Amino acid sequence: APYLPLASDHRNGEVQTASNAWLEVDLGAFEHNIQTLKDRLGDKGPKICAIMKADAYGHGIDLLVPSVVKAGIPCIGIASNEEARVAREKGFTGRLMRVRAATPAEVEQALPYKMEELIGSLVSAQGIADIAQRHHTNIPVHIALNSAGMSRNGIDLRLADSKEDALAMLKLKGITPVGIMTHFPVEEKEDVKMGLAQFKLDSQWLLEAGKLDRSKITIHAANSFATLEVPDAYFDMVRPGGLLYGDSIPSYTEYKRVMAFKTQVASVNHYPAGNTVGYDRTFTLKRDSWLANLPLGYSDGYRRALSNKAYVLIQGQKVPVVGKTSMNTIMVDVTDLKGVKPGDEVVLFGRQGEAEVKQADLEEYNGALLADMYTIWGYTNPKKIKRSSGHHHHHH
Amino acid sequence: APYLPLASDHRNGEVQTASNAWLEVDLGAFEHNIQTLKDRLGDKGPKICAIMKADAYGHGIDLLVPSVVKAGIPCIGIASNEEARVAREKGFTGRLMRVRAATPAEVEQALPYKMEELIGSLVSAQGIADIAQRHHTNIPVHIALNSAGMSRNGIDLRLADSKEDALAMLKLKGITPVGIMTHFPVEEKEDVKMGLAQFKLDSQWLLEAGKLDRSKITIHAANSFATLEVPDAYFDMVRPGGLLYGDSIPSYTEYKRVMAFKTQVASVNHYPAGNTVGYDRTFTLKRDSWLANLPLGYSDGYRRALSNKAYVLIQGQKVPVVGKTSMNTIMVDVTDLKGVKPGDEVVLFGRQGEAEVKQADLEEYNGALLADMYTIWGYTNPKKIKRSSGHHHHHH
Ligand SMILES: *Cc1c(COP(=O)(O)O)cnc(C)c1O
Ligand SMILES: *Cc1c(COP(=O)(O)O)cnc(C)c1O
Ligand SMILES: [Cl-]
Ligand SMILES: [Cl-]
Ligand SMILES: [Cl-]
Ligand SMILES: [Cl-]
Ligand SMILES: [Cl-]
Ligand SMILES: [Cl-]
Ligand SMILES: [Cl-]
Ligand SMILES: [Cl-]
Ligand SMILES: [Cl-]
Ligand SMILES: [Cl-]
Ligand SMILES: [Cl-]
Ligand SMILES: [Cl-]
Ligand SMILES: [Cl-]
Ligand SMILES: [Cl-]
Ligand SMILES: [Cl-]
Ligand SMILES: [Cl-]
Ligand SMILES: [Cl-]
Ligand SMILES: [Cl-]
Ligand SMILES: [Cl-]
Ligand SMILES: [Cl-]
Ligand SMILES: [Cl-]
Ligand SMILES: [Cl-]
Ligand SMILES: [Cl-]
Ligand code: NI
Repeated sequence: APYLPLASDHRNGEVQTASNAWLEVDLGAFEHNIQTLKDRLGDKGPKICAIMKADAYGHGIDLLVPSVVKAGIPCIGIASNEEARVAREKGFTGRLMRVRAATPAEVEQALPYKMEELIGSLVSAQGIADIAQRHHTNIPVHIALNSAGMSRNGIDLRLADSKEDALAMLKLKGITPVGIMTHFPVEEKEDVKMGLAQFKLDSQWLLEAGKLDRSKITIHAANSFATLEVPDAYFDMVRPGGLLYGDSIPSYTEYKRVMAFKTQVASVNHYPAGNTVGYDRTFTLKRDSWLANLPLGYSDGYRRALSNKAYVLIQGQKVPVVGKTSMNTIMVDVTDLKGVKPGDEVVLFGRQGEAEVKQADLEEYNGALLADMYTIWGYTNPKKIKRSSGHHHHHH
Repeated sequence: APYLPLASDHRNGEVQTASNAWLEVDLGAFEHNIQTLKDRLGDKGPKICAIMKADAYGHGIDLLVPSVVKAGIPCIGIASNEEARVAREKGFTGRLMRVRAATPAEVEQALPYKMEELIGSLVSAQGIADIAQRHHTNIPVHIALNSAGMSRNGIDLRLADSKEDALAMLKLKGITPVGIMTHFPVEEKEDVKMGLAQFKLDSQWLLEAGKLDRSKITIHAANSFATLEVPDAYFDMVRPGGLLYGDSIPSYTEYKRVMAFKTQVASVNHYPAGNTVGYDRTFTLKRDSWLANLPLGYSDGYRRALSNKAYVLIQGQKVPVVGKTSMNTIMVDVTDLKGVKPGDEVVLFGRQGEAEVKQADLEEYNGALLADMYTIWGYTNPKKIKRSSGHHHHHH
């Protein structure tokens, strides 16, 4: 996780600034998804903790937090210290909790952000307690249980020693148990229901054996999938990430895509038949071709599988990427198109005209998952607020 | 390519700041590699243009440029406007040229950096000329020729129409041809020799047909491989990249690795045999295990592709990475180690004790050259400066 912009740095989101490639962030879609989830949960439903780790799933926590604050969302889940800093700087005053285990250095240097940590081992909890004591403060903690079987951040109560450790963790000075959680490893109802049943037993035992009061403890287990498909996993709070960005169960179409990936043509070059394109001469032109040179490569997070079948949108038509991906450049065959000029907009992910590069298309390649792609896209390219560009708006 | 730190932002490179993962950048190794190349080229050898695209190959152009300045390197090759900005801010006063085609917006907004552009088509050159004319200034340009057959940024003189366009490009008001270049698509001696032979013909034709004065033109073609293996491709100037970072032909051990990839243990959790690890339960523990939780995932540039061989270094020992990679966390089996605790340093790439994470291994696991990974490592994690002085003595 990188350094994020300082409070006074407002470069990101600006549309006029030159960018070799960029993410078009649809704030409206994000705000729609939040309200859509609210309506689903109702006014008596569980509280929402917007998960915005990895710089808001590549959408930019700096750009999205204001929407979360406006919606009165009480909780935000992040991963890095920088994400916590930005969240606070952008006006979030609710519960800020880390959704992963953190290093001692991270925990100690995150104190200024008044955030809450996640613990799943005695030694870790003891280290965090030591930090709290040395800084004469209190660190709220969520107890991660391995009820669902993720075996990542959670303590496993199937081990006798782990049960003893769990109870010991609760009594450490410097930290305060304010929540109990688990996490589902499989997006399948039967599997989730299995873990859910076990989590009810585990959380009940911890509350009882640990003598914790329910009014002081937030119980939460559900991610996007469980929130939508298994409402019995609501408990006190839900932890939706993907669905907030339109990247969850596709058939729930009410949740809209928030991000689009774009670039521009740098140059259109003319090459004779027989020529090869890119490193290692892997693609051979079967005819005199005009190739559009695009100023992004695998260092910009695009087509890191150097020889994968790929298409981009120009003039609302799908045109093929040819040759291996270079570090900073890719070539596209625009021989069938006419009037392609430098500066012409290209869509790598999203809609253009009546065409669209969909998550379904990009994931056609084995091993491809969009979540990985766009977090890296986001980290390696500037972001621009969609509605700021209104060349095609119709309000007067 | 993202926004880079502002001149007044000196967070990057600092060692004490909390980082979930980080790249250790050895300035001593970098300075050593520069001097080593100088000694190879000799006193009457070609000039060096340090290629520092992609934020200096993920090493941080903000951190390395000062070394380039002190070495007196006359030329720096970059890709993005931000890279050019940082280069100038860090004290570089030499030739600053872009090694890829750029968009009209990029070219126009790069004027303050007094850099030089790359052109391979008349239409793109006319656009750049229009920009220069509007700003009542001049834009130095390097003519990219497709002599070596990369078919990326260069104009192909085997086409009669391209030859005419090339001559027209030279006479455009607002731009001045100050260089002629090509680029080798294959790291093979014969292929390079074929390309440079054709480049000699093409460059000489352009000089003659264009009636250019040789004293104002820099001819350059060679990347790291060509520079080391094919001295016939020296010409006026060479464009070494990987070589400077210790990422070139392994046999040339005189060039030292500049970067290492590290993290720390966040928690060591106890899980019983039969348990599965990570999403989709892709790994099953076949024994009672202690797993080290590391606070980085694929959003931090770590392999997401399944692997039954991937490993990291802890206590100077290879330990296997188990389960599918999550967005922000990975798990490592430290069952065979004693006393692993939070804060313990982990090597993701580099050396630890007598152990090492080999580049060839990671390239196998990811299915791509290491640069595909470490440029992303750099964009998604903080840098911490290392100094190995030296390299040098003083005895005062
Ligand atoms: C990322 C994550 C989530 C959100 O998962 P989604 O599938 O995107 O909804 C929830 N809880 C934890 C602990 C996570 O790491
Ligand atoms: C990046 C690049 C180089 C440097 O390549 P290395 O293999 O890292 O030495 C040289 N020339 C051009 C045009 C490049 O784009
Ligand atoms: Cl709510
Ligand atoms: Cl809450
Ligand atoms: Cl978990
Ligand atoms: Cl007990
Ligand atoms: Cl299902
Ligand atoms: Cl249910
Ligand atoms: Cl479905
Ligand atoms: Cl992609
Ligand atoms: Cl269109
Ligand atoms: Cl408008
Ligand atoms: Cl507008
Ligand atoms: Cl920054
Ligand atoms: Cl030199
Ligand atoms: Cl200068
Ligand atoms: Cl502009
Ligand atoms: Cl000049
Ligand atoms: Cl080229
Ligand atoms: Cl000659
Ligand atoms: Cl030779
Ligand atoms: Cl890796
Ligand atoms: Cl060691
Ligand atoms: Cl191993
Ligand atoms: Cl022991
Ligand atoms: Ni408008």
